[PDB]
Amino acid sequence: ATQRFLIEKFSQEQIGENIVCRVICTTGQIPIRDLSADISQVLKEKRSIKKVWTFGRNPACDYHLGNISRLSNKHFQILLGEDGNLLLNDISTNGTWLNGQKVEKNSNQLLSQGDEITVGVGVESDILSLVIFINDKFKQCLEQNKVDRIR
Amino acid sequence: KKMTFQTPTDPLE
Repeated sequence: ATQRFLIEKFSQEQIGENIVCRVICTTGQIPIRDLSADISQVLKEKRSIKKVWTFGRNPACDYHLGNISRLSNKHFQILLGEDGNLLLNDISTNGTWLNGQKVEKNSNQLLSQGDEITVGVGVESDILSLVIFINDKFKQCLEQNKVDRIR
Repeated sequence: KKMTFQTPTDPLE
């Protein structure tokens, strides 16, 4: 049964236990990962920000890339909070790119559906791109932003 | 060590 379950595992229960956003490298360099935040913490904690991810060549960074000199330990960072949306914070030494458009470092930007962040700009052959996937399930809960106090 | 640029800042010029 494991043989079928392995395949079915893809289609069956959709992933999104408490996932915020999923980072997927389209240029084929970094392995896909799942970013997540607790709803109770976000719904209970209504401050400036809830949870933020740090991405880069650093093993500490919430995201471990390959090994590109053009990228910094923590090339970019993603923050989750505000209300029911997401924000992208660039934190690279050389800069973080969005669909070819370079954004202001350590600046907050409104996330986009299936958005993509490019990094390591300088040489056409030294640029790396990343795609961000927003969890529809998560948005559903945040969209309502209402405490499920209904028995 | 010479100068192991941990992360080049793009020598713009």
